[PDB]
Amino acid sequence: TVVVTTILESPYVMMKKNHEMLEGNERYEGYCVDLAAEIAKHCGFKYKLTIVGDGKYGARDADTKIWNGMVGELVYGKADIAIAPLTITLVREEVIDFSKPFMSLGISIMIKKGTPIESAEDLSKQTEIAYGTLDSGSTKEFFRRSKIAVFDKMWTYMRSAEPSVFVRTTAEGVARVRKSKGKYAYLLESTMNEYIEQRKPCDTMKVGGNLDSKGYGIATPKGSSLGNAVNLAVLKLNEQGLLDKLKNKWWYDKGEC
Repeated sequence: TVVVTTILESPYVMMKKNHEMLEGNERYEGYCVDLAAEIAKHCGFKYKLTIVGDGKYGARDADTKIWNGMVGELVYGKADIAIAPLTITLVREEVIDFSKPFMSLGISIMIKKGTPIESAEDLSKQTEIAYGTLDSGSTKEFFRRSKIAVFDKMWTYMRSAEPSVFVRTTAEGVARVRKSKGKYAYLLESTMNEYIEQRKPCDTMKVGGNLDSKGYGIATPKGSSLGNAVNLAVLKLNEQGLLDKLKNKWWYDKGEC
């Protein structure tokens, strides 16, 4: 039985309230739960859905040289495959294999409805409305390393802004937009932005084009017997229009706005 590691992140994987009365993969619901089923069916394997032990995605601690999250669970043999909103990156790709992307995404802007901002350039041009990113991670690093004039102006502002514009968690950045009366705009992944845009109170809005391009891929260890088949299944699902049906289902058909 293939051990699938994944993470509790809405709308990808969610516990079904009455989960104790249920068993196996039946305790979970979400985009990645439906995805796991399509992939297992098309790869010819039976599987068990497990939630990553430390609730993390996958990062190598520079001091201990130890991978945490779903990446660590693959690299240390705790799970066979990771089917979750796991971004395809160069550091992760050096220790594990990724399938072709099953979903695209990129840095975007979240505003509370009514704030006069339509782009990153609009943000870069003013001071009334504060803006920031998660306190540690790719989005913060993106701005820190950017050579693009607008994104550099944005970095010069954010690193020195007081009170701090950086937030400890994604939930805080979202709550901060909602509670700041339009004086705070949040920089996060487009997938999370558009998901929140379809959740009550329906007071948030995604604006502007994406600042970069990333993708979530399915992960397997180097030399995995699963690697080849899962990659072909991802391509086949996209071509049959299934990934789009799946995203629409979990983001819009189940929308509240």
